[PDB]
Amino acid sequence: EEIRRVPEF
Amino acid sequence: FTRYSRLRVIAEIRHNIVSSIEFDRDDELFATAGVSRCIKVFDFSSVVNEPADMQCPIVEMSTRSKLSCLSWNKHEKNHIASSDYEGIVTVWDVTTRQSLMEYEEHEKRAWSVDFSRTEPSMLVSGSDDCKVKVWCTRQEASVINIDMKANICCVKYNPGSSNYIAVGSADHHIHYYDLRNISQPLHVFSGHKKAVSYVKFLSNNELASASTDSTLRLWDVKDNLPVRTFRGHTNEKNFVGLTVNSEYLACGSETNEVYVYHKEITRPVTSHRFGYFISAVCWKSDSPTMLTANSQGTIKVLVLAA
Repeated sequence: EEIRRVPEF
Repeated sequence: FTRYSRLRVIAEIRHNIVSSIEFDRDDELFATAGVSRCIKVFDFSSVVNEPADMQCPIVEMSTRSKLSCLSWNKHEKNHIASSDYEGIVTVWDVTTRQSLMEYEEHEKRAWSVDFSRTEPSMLVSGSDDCKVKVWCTRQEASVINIDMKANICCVKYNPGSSNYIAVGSADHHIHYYDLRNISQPLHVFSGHKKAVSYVKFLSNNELASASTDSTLRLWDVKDNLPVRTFRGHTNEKNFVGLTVNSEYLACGSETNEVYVYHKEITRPVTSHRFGYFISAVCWKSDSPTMLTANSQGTIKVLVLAA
């Protein structure tokens, strides 16, 4: 899923 | 530089996502935490020496929110910090199972927490709220706040001094700060093509980063220079774990494989396929033994071997 997605700025 | 060609599985705790796996101050216990809202503490020797059917945590502490990161205290053996998806940074006593401190100032998820080795009452966190917060276990309010432009994915103390932190940012850079003068970083390390998901020190002057550009990178924080780029693993999306020691880097990947690099060589020395993404890794200090965990909740103890 999305819970460990590293955010992009 | 190296005589290893493989990773041997010496123990496995069968499985969901483990966000963090970390050894205590003496490498005697380790803890896991992630989306299941439970910090579990295991005895390392028991895991290595006993059959899989007899595996069981020695402590379980339920939490209010999903966990992103753990950091054991380096002086108080039984204290461990967690950062959670509500932004709360909690220090726990694994003997009593109680929270000792609950730091609630972040306004969005906190992705990392780190206890300082040399001033062990100090801990640092970073968050999607774009703030770095430094905390002292003797005080309820944060002691230092750094307002940054972009999301903070990782913060780590230098191992030789509590005055320096590496900050890995969604802006693709590592911002290296002297906490005694936060008006500007000491240096901003550029080169990654995507967010910096982890920062870990091999030594006082050697800093490693992981990024969702499928690279690890090594940097010199004495002279402020890039040193080396490591390639071979797949990491374009998730926090997949980074752990370093005096000579080696290990990281996860989105192919469910753990990779090991020697710091002097750009391509992997070896890898191990679980079987999903690897989600957490931790060397047992400078030894060839490592803890690993994946998004299914499987934990393995691996050892580098000839």
